[PDB]
Amino acid sequence: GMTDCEFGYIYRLAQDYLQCVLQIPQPGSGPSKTSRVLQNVAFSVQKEVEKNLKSCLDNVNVVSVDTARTLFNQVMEKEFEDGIINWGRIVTIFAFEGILIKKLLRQQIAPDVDTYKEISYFVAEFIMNNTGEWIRQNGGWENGFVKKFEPK
Amino acid sequence: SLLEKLAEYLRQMADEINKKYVK
Repeated sequence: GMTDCEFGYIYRLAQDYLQCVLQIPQPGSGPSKTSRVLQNVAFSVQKEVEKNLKSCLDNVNVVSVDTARTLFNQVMEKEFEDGIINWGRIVTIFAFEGILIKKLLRQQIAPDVDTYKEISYFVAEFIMNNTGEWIRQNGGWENGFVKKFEPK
Repeated sequence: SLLEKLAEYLRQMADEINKKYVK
């Protein structure tokens, strides 16, 4: 629907994906159709980035949620600085938060089981503020993203 | 330098997978 560009829905998508990466999906009714489609395509992107940029990703130490947030904001800002928005770029936002939570799990100085909820929050903040209008104009998650990325 | 390499590769792979043209 059109309200799926609001923060709450995006936050749930970002949290769903981190729980997917961390292998702790919550035993509710299950992730939404949107999330189920997003998890497969974002993970495929994530594993390709971690491979080709392995040596690159070993030069930064995500020791805290603050380092993850500034690193996320910095990298994402430069990715979208040309003003272009598309579903592929939005997918890479989720892929990158998955890269960050994996590094946090290993390197976080004081690990906290709620940390991935803080990551999901500033991920959703970025998506809403920088792509929310574009998402709505292109059908939202249900009528835009899912229609283009769901199985043939 | 690091943050530019990450931003570049993400932008590349983004516009790459973006050609999921369906519906």
